[PDB]
Amino acid sequence: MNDVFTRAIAQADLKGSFLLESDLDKLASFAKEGVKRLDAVAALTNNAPAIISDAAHKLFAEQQELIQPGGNAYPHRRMAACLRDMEIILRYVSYALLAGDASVLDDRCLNGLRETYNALGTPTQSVARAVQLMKDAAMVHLKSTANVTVGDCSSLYSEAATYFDKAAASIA
Amino acid sequence: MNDVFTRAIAQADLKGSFLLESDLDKLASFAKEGVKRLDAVAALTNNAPAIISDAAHKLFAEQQELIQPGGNAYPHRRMAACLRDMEIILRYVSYALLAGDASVLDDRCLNGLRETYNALGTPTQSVARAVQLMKDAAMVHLKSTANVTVGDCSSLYSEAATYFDKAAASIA
Amino acid sequence: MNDVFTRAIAQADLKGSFLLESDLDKLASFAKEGVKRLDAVAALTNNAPAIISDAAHKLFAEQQELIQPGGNAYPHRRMAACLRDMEIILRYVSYALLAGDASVLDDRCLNGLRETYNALGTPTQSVARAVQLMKDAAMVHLKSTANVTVGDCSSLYSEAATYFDKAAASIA
Amino acid sequence: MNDVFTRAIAQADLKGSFLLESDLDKLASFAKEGVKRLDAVAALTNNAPAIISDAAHKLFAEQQELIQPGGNAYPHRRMAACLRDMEIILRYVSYALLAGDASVLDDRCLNGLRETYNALGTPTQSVARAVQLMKDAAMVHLKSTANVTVGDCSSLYSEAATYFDKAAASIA
Amino acid sequence: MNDVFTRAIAQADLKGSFLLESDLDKLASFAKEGVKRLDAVAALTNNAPAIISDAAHKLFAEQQELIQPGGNAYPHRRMAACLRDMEIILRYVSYALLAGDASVLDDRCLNGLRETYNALGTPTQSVARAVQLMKDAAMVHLKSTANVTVGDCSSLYSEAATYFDKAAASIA
Amino acid sequence: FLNMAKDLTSVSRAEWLAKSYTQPSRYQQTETFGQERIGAVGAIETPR
Amino acid sequence: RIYKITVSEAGAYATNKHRTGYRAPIRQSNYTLTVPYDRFLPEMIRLHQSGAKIVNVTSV
Amino acid sequence: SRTVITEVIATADSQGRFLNSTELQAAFGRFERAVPAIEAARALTKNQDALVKGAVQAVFKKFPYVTQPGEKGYGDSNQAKCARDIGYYLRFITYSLVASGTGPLDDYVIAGLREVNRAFNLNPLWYIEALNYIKGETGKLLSGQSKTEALLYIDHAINALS
Amino acid sequence: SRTVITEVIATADSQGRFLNSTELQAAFGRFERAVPAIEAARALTKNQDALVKGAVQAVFKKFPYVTQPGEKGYGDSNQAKCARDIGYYLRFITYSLVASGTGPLDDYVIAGLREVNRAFNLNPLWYIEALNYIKGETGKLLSGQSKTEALLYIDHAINALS
Amino acid sequence: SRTVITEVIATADSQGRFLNSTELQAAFGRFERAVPAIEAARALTKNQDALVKGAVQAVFKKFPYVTQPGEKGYGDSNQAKCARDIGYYLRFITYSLVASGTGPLDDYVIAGLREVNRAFNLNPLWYIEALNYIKGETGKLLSGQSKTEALLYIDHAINALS
Amino acid sequence: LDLWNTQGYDAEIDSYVDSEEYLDFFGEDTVPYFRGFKYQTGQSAEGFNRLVRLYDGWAGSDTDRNVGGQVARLTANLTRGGSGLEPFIVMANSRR
Ligand SMILES: CCC1=C(C)/C(=C/C2=NC(=C\c3[nH]c(/C=C4\NC(=O)[C@H](C)[C@H]4CC)c(C)c3CCC(=O)O)/C(CCC(=O)O)=C2C)NC1=O
Ligand SMILES: CCC1=C(C)/C(=C/C2=NC(=C\c3[nH]c(/C=C4\NC(=O)[C@H](C)[C@H]4CC)c(C)c3CCC(=O)O)/C(CCC(=O)O)=C2C)NC1=O
Ligand SMILES: CCC1=C(C)/C(=C/C2=NC(=C\c3[nH]c(/C=C4\NC(=O)[C@H](C)[C@H]4CC)c(C)c3CCC(=O)O)/C(CCC(=O)O)=C2C)NC1=O
Ligand SMILES: CCC1=C(C)/C(=C/C2=NC(=C\c3[nH]c(/C=C4\NC(=O)[C@H](C)[C@H]4CC)c(C)c3CCC(=O)O)/C(CCC(=O)O)=C2C)NC1=O
Ligand SMILES: CCC1=C(C)/C(=C/C2=NC(=C\c3[nH]c(/C=C4\NC(=O)[C@H](C)[C@H]4CC)c(C)c3CCC(=O)O)/C(CCC(=O)O)=C2C)NC1=O
Ligand SMILES: CCC1=C(C)/C(=C/C2=NC(=C\c3[nH]c(/C=C4\NC(=O)[C@H](C)[C@H]4CC)c(C)c3CCC(=O)O)/C(CCC(=O)O)=C2C)NC1=O
Ligand SMILES: CCC1=C(C)/C(=C/C2=NC(=C\c3[nH]c(/C=C4\NC(=O)[C@H](C)[C@H]4CC)c(C)c3CCC(=O)O)/C(CCC(=O)O)=C2C)NC1=O
Ligand SMILES: CCC1=C(C)/C(=C/C2=NC(=C\c3[nH]c(/C=C4\NC(=O)[C@H](C)[C@H]4CC)c(C)c3CCC(=O)O)/C(CCC(=O)O)=C2C)NC1=O
Ligand SMILES: CCC1=C(C)/C(=C/C2=NC(=C\c3[nH]c(/C=C4\NC(=O)[C@H](C)[C@H]4CC)c(C)c3CCC(=O)O)/C(CCC(=O)O)=C2C)NC1=O
Ligand SMILES: CCC1=C(C)/C(=C/C2=NC(=C\c3[nH]c(/C=C4\NC(=O)[C@H](C)[C@H]4CC)c(C)c3CCC(=O)O)/C(CCC(=O)O)=C2C)NC1=O
Ligand SMILES: CCC1=C(C)/C(=C/C2=NC(=C\c3[nH]c(/C=C4\NC(=O)[C@H](C)[C@H]4CC)c(C)c3CCC(=O)O)/C(CCC(=O)O)=C2C)NC1=O
Repeated sequence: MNDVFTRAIAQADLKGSFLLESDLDKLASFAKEGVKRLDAVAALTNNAPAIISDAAHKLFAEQQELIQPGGNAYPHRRMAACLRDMEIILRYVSYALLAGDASVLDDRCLNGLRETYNALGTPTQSVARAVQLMKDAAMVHLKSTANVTVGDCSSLYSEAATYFDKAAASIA
Repeated sequence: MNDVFTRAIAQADLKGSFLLESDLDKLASFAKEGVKRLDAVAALTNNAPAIISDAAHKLFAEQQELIQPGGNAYPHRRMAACLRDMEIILRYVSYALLAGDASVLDDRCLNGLRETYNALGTPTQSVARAVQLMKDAAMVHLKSTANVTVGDCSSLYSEAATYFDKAAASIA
Repeated sequence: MNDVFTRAIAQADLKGSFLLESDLDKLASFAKEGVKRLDAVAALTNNAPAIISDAAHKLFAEQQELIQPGGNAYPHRRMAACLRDMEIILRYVSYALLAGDASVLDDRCLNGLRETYNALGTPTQSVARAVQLMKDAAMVHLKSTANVTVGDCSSLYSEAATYFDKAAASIA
Repeated sequence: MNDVFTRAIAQADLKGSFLLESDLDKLASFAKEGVKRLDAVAALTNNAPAIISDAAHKLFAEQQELIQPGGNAYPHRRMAACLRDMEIILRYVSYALLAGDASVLDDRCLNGLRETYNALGTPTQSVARAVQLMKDAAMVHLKSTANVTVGDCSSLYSEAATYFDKAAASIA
Repeated sequence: MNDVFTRAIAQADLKGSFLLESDLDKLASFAKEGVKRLDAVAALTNNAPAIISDAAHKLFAEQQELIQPGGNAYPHRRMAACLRDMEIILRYVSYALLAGDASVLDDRCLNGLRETYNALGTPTQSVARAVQLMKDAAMVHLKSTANVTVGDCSSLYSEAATYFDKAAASIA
Repeated sequence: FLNMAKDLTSVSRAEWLAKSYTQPSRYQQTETFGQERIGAVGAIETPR
Repeated sequence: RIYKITVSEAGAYATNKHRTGYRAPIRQSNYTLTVPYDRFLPEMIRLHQSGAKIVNVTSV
Repeated sequence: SRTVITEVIATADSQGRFLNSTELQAAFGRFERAVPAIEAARALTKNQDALVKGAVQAVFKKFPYVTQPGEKGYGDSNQAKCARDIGYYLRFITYSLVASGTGPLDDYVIAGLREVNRAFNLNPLWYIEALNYIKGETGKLLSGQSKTEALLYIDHAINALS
Repeated sequence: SRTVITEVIATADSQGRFLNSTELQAAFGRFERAVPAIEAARALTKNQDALVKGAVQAVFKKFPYVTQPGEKGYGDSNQAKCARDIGYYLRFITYSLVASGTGPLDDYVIAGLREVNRAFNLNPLWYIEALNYIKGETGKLLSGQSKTEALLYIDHAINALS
Repeated sequence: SRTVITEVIATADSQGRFLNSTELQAAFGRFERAVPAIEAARALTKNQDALVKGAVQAVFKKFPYVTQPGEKGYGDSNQAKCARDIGYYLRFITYSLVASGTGPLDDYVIAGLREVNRAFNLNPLWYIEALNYIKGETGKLLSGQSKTEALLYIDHAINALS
Repeated sequence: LDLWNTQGYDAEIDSYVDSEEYLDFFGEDTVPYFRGFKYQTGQSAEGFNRLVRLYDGWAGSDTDRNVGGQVARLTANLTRGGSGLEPFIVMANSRR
């Protein structure tokens, strides 16, 4: 697994050199911003069931074919698997947000997920759509100012969005 | 693993509808000749060693290439593996006869068998010949009128022939 | 796995034949010259650390790129794995020298090894170079007439050379 | 662990004789009562959550010290273990009632159940009282004649009471 | 797991001193007469089923109660277990004979056998009788002066008798 | 045809059948054939 | 906590092995296994299903 | 789905043996009592309309606190897919009757029931009330073995919901 | 021994759950079929001596060689053991009929049959031919479903011995 | 196949280590015993036809009841297969002698022996008699140690059959 | 997957090790070994092939240091149940 620090160390090792002063400065900035990062990750974690439920409601209102007999979220079992997968993906996105690196998301969650869904008959376009709805709900919660000290956290927003849309791109 | 009842339910559920009146009539008919179907399955189970032995005798008479030094069934170990395979395939045929559908046969016995034989270097033509000889030795015991009430079971004979032929066409 | 005797038996069984007088003479000669084979195997076994250290020093003198940052033996883990590989290859070559057949090498040592290195990214030219260096280091210990009854053992030198060559050829 | 028929066969073989005519008559009487027995065990398995819930309500009304902090039904973890243990006991009671033998109860849990409860320090008298409450609820649900044809089953209630008593007496 | 040499080395190491010349002479004698040891072990092995069959016939002629229903060797599987246990004892006795040390028999076969039989309900005295009967049949087969050059092997006979008697004593 | 005739008629049928049964097969398969193909000779002959 | 379960087999395990056949190498009957609390119940059920006899359980 | 036939074939396959006498006897029992089960299935399919409407009305009577605004039963769509859910339960109960095994129920409704009901905040007691009503008029619609066979599956679904 | 009710209970305890509809299914089938099975057990019990003597003579018929001096069937003790063994087989058939499951058969003859017979040089074909004798005899001696019940267990014994 | 050298290498390899003193001393024993074993194989190969004919004749003398019409020992095909089987056994005995291990026997004959003999109803006693014959004439054919090795291997085959 | 998701990694390992399969074949004292190179009762005829696919030879490993990563091998075969060419094999074994 990799976080931002460990990737930096990895390229430095590939060159065989120490870490330059600019790289150390970037890592210092990261660690300074780490408390905002923790707030973002806790917003994702704390409000997770709400995010999953909102995404599910929007997705199954948009795509009613998924919940008709013959749909891919029709019986209770397939619906449970659908909600489980959405929870899993959001959970690995929160991991990547804390780590500052999308490595765990790729290695664990999106390692072979497109071929999995293709073999299952699962519409990967709809899975990507669910990831987008989860992203929207997550941004609604992460921009919330209640119970945090106000500040600029746009870099965290953009990075969270990149994790979400990277998941959606790997799936579809 | 599907029988006729569960296959009918699966189709009815893809349609999203209750079982139709004609569907219930067909399933009631199936349950009606269930007793003759059980007679056939008992005929196959009670006479398995004779079926296998007859098939083996004819098979090794026809293809003596198989049991000479160098043949694929030559040493005691590989000959025992040959007889074991014959018993397995006959067992799955009897299962398919009981269930009324070949789903168990294809799924649990045939889907990868041919490429298993190719991987091991086993002549698939000879295995198909053995299965055909098993079909022959099984029809004779299957029609045996002794010990059971006299009646009509030509549909059952055709169904069992289809199972054996599907095994032989899959393996070959 | 086979020795020379089992290789001969396997070839005779393909003919359904007993072992010929000539082949039995070859096997008897192999057995009578077995003390020399034992001494050669003891030479490989007893001098294994010397052989591997010599080969490693020469290999990393010739190819400095293997031990730079980014090389295939850079961190301690990759160098440890390299030394393990060399020890394993020498161990199996000694097994083959005792057995008299390269079967142990093909069945175990070189079974999935080229694909292993290819998937890892190991330069197989360098592995074959290490194996050749080990061959050079091992010939000097095989040929050492100190502390052993002097005689003609050129056949054993040639056989060990061919086993090292078979390893190197399978790699590269 | 053996059924009433297998029990009778057990004594018959211990004396080595064929089954006596009186013992055969008893087994036939049991097989005649069998349908009543299936109605009884279906009553037990059918109403199990209600039986457990009522027994628990009463047991923790008559014994609050299990509910208080520092009690043995406290916290959620221990309370869930209590509910699960009543579940398992009722399951085994139904098993014994269908089997008609009492040793299928003693060889399943009661053999080590007491030693377990002494290791954990659980008050065995409370577990016995819970089983007795379960017995009362089971007789209440057993005697219900709705949706089943009417008839005497006094032997079945007696046997169920004996099995509940055996559980509550082997634990305590 | 020891032999005569390893046991002697163990005592030598407990005293902390080199092996004495008397000990060296004793072990050189043991290795010089080890040819007779190999003959005795081969005689034990080649005739193992004959020994077991003879001992079983003798034991079941004498102890007739085992065969009858309710006896320990009545159920046909229990006869199989009796035969298996006899073969295991013979195998470990031959192991100990080849080693020259009884520790391999004890530590691996006899240490728990008493408790096993007692937990089972097997009569240990009949097992000891079976071991002695095996000792008699084995003595008959080892003393067979045919097939080997005639020689004095009273030490081997005594050693085998000691192993059989010690196995019997540990069993009962 | 004279050779075929001599083999058929001149000699007894017993040794004829015996030699026909021991003729080397056209499948030239050793016992370990099939395990060498899938590469699992070692994985099978390892000691338990 | 951790609990030590002393196991015995007096014939139910024996007859199960007789039906199925010896399938891993044979072993002596009486033996003891240490089990944590989390694995305590499944191990107990497994022993009961196998026909095993537990003579005592100790808590430590 | 796991039915009598599927169960016996599975237990025969796992042990690697031909179907023995006990399994054949069980299969014969299933075949014989198909007829009451299919009669029950025909009865329930024919009466499905009044069945589902009565069940929804029973749910509303027992939980009048669900139809007010701000709650689950409020709305026309929520009504319609209440009826849709009860129709699902009825259809899978008829599937269970026809198949002479609870496999359709397990596979289609029971497998994954709790987490779905938790995710969408569906009270299982709503559905237990609906199925208890259906249980009530099964006696009105069914008789003999047919009634008990249908009751078995209705109780199984209620137990799983419990 | 593992019989129909016993297999029900073992399957239910293996999955840690109750007795469901299918297990009640099998139990009802066994309980209703007990009557032909137990009448067959009675008939086999009353005719035990005639059957065992007929089967003993059948073995001496199809294997004339076993009886000459120096062979296994020669001697009064050996033929007494023959009679006792055929009686054992018949008794376990009747036990399996009563239990309505081959559990008695499996556990009392089948388990350990092959290696015991190997050890004592008993040919399984002797007992196969004897059991074929009992099969033919009971085909006449039994009427209706009881004939099927006896013959299925006899053929299971044949399949085991073969 | 399982020989001295192959067992040595397998044990060394399973523990991931080179060949030490113990293993080389075992191989040394193999290389010494090669001489008696190889020339015992030579003597057995030379007299193969007489040995096979005598073994078949001994089988028929001990089992006269096979050769009359209707069973296994009747017919030219059956007797030819008998000669083929005894030649197989002798071939693999000589193979095992040369290889100095029961690997050829264990791998080609003994593995699967009982299942195959059961399936084709071949009595192991026939082959036991044939091998006991082979033992009788290898007693007089061979002297000193060669007799000893050939007897060890013949008896390993016998034991496997019994 | 559901087991790991709902009960964690340890319960997932315990399922393998507390399984009846493990105890039948390895049972508390023998090291696990590759069974699937022989027919196992209840096998699906693609289990042999899936093991041959998973097995890489004696000198093969399951390392996560391979160039592309540690990647799945049997997903399509598992979900599909096979190659998906069998109906066409049946068609071919008819006329042509
Ligand atoms: C136990 C887990 C844990 C958490 C949750 C945690 C959060 C945390 N947030 C902090 C402040 C802060 N938190 C935020 C982030 C918020 N501000 C904006 O509203 C954004 C919407 C949002 C980002 C997603 C900001 C901007 C600060 C001010 C400090 C700074 O900007 O460096 C601080 C510093 C002290 C303070 O000002 O309260 C901490 C320790 N620390 C922990 O150990
Ligand atoms: C122990 C488990 C069990 C078995 C095995 C079983 C078979 C069985 N099938 C029966 C009827 C029958 N069985 C057959 C089958 C035969 N007829 C043809 O000659 C074929 C050669 C052959 C089948 C291929 C037929 C045609 C009937 C009559 C159908 C009917 O009952 O209307 C009957 C007698 C019922 C009667 O006729 O009144 C039995 C006992 N029943 C069981 O409970
Ligand atoms: C404990 C392990 C063990 C070992 C190591 C062993 C080796 C061994 N080497 C021997 C002699 C010998 N050793 C050699 C081999 C040497 N000739 C050349 O110098 C080469 C450098 C080298 C071999 C590559 C030769 C040629 C003989 C003489 C035997 C002959 O020529 O036939 C002998 C027989 C002694 C004699 O000459 O009478 C043995 C037993 N035996 C064992 O049991
Ligand atoms: C395999 C056969 C079997 C046995 C031997 C068994 C008894 C049993 N009870 C246990 C715990 C327990 N059992 C209870 C029972 C409750 N305590 C009282 O208040 C109630 C009256 C009573 C209800 C019956 C409690 C509270 C615990 C938790 C003990 C603790 O953690 O402190 C445990 C340990 C659970 C674990 O560690 O995972 C077992 C094995 N259940 C079985 O299926
Ligand atoms: C498939 C599962 C199954 C069910 C649903 C079942 C109910 C059932 N009850 C029956 C009769 C009966 N059942 C009972 C038992 C009842 N008497 C009292 O009301 C008690 C509350 C209760 C038992 C504790 C009685 C007394 C009879 C009538 C006596 C008899 O027919 O033997 C019958 C026999 C009617 C027939 O088929 O011809 C059945 C099938 N049996 C089953 O195997
Ligand atoms: C492959 C396995 C193997 C065996 C079996 C084996 C036995 C063996 N027995 C031998 C002779 C002998 N064998 C025996 C055995 C005794 N004779 C009595 O009748 C006793 C009944 C019997 C005890 C069991 C004796 C006493 C000798 C002669 C010892 C001597 O040469 O001084 C010899 C030496 C013959 C020679 O070279 O001159 C050997 C090597 N060696 C082996 O490598
Ligand atoms: C280390 C080697 C080893 C040995 C030797 C050993 C002995 C042993 N003997 C057993 C049963 C048995 N052992 C016997 C044999 C005795 N009873 C008869 O009376 C005979 C006279 C006598 C034989 C000489 C019998 C009859 C049984 C079956 C007991 C039963 O099932 O009730 C069992 C239990 C079988 C099981 O749990 O599956 C063991 C473990 N166990 C081992 O791990
Ligand atoms: C396999 C069979 C199956 C069942 C049983 C099933 C239940 C089910 N009902 C749903 C909708 C729903 N269904 C209900 C139920 C009714 N609403 C109220 O009128 C009543 C009080 C109440 C019933 C008594 C409700 C409240 C929802 C809302 C879920 C949402 O808003 O997303 C949903 C969410 C999918 C959707 O948005 O339509 C499921 C999974 N789904 C299935 O595929
Ligand atoms: C409860 C189940 C059970 C069975 C089935 C069983 C078979 C059996 N029969 C035996 C004796 C025997 N049984 C026979 C039977 C032969 N007699 C000839 O007339 C016929 C050809 C043939 C019978 C068809 C013979 C010859 C023996 C003597 C075996 C010996 O040589 O010691 C023995 C040896 C133990 C003894 O009786 O002392 C066994 C194990 N044992 C059991 O405990
Ligand atoms: C190299 C390992 C190997 C061995 C040992 C072997 C023996 C062997 N011999 C066979 C045939 C046979 N073998 C015999 C032997 C009998 N002939 C009679 O004269 C005697 C009483 C007796 C010999 C002593 C008979 C009768 C058959 C024909 C059985 C049948 O087809 O029904 C068969 C059955 C398959 C076939 O017909 O070819 C095997 C497996 N096969 C092997 O692959
Ligand atoms: C559940 C469905 C299923 C089946 C049927 C199945 C068959 C199967 N047959 C195998 C080997 C074999 N199978 C055969 C049989 C063939 N060769 C003979 O010549 C005949 C022509 C023919 C039989 C009629 C042979 C000889 C082998 C040994 C191949 C070898 O290892 O060299 C193997 C490899 C493992 C082993 O040797 O036991 C499997 C898995 N596997 C399955 O999972």
